[PDB]
Amino acid sequence: MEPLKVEKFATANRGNGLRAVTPLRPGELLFRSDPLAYTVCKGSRGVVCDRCLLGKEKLMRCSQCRVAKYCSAKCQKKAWPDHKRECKCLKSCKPRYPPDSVRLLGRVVFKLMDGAPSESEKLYSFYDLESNINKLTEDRKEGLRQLVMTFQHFMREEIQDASQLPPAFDLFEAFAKVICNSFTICNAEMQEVGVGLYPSISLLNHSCDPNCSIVFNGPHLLLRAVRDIEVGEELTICYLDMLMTSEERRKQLRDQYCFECDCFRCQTQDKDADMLTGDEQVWKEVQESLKKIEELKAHWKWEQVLAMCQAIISSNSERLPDINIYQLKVLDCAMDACINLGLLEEALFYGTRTMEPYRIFFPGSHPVRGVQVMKVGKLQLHQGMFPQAMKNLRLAFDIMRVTHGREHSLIEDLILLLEECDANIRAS
Amino acid sequence: KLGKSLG
Ligand SMILES: Nc1ncnc2c1ncn2[C@@H]1O[C@H](CSCC[C@H](N)C(=O)O)[C@@H](O)[C@H]1O
Ligand SMILES: [Zn+2]
Ligand SMILES: [Zn+2]
Ligand SMILES: [Zn+2]
Repeated sequence: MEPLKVEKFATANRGNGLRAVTPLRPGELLFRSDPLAYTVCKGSRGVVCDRCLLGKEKLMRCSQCRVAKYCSAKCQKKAWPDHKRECKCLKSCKPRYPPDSVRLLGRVVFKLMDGAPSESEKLYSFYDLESNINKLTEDRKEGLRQLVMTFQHFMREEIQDASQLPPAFDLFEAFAKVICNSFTICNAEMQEVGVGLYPSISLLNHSCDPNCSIVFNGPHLLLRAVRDIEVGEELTICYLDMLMTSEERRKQLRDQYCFECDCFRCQTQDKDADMLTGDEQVWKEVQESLKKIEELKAHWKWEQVLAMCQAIISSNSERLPDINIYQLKVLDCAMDACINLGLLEEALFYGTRTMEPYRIFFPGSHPVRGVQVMKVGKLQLHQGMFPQAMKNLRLAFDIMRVTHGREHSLIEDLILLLEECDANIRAS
Repeated sequence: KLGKSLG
């Protein structure tokens, strides 16, 4: 039904890339892709369905390994192909659990042996993926070697030798490819729930100011334009969190992707000054604490996250502004924690404080901001603060119709809320 | 963190 509006091409210096073959407007869906392979990530193991990656109140463990959990038999049956070979591996590893990259690659090798050409590889295959093999530092090669051994041990029940996989496949190279090509999979409210490989989507080079963005529906990846784009214009996404200083961005791009970004934001340290508002002596502590805090959120430990956040927020109220990114991230965690713990009034407290900083650091239309605004607007609505909510709901609608698309369930809710809210306002 | 971020 739908014309393909993107194509692979060779760039001057970034290797291959993806570009528009037709003019594109904001919100326009460019690509829908299934994973070559994917898995729930460590922190969400028993929290979301192994298959559809949805959070369901109550999940059924696979009777054999008791590691994989599903929201229904339909999901358990749909997953058995992808699960067959790991089930034994997982059961035996117990009480151990392998790194995600190991479990992920474990699913990949079997997909590689399909005869049904992968829909996820229509533009680019696993074997085309960049490994950056010649640019890896010795520290990295070492860690990769370890992953290789861990794989050999983890898969030993199913694979004993190289001849049981395709001749072109190489473990060391596979892991290198995995580090720089895997996508973290997020639910609709941009919470991290998994990781996957989407080889065709892997063509997109990075920019700290991208013209496209990505949102998932379960393991399905949707790529959209968030900006007007011209024929022949390279399509880009941002590989990184938006709340990072030019220097943090440089380091992670170096360490994980073996390149330095020359985008205009990196040239000019764009917003670095705002991000670091406050005294380094103070906000350094906050940056440190964030390590533990975010590891806790990855494991959905909301009580624990709230406590750490409260101590930090309380203690800094007199000397550190909310626009400082480390402090901002602590507020964002605090809010999410309160929302999950039914502390709604208090969520509104922390949430309102992220609003202006988010508008600044998440320019334009970004799914992360769209969802933030949506949450605050809903919290407002809940507290009866109608004209405030209405303003925010309207704004979330405007952002998310572009980042999530009109057919999205979250847009459905928004419209209903805008209506209930607009009613109470013109009844006031 | 394994895998590209989304924001
Ligand atoms: N903005 C950028 N500048 C230079 N290289 C980039 C870049 N964004 C991505 N890359 C390169 O692309 C890799 C990510 S995979 C992106 C597609 C890749 N260029 C390819 O031909 O398969 C990175 O490891 C880096 O080598
Ligand atoms: Zn399911
Ligand atoms: Zn099992
Ligand atoms: Zn940049």
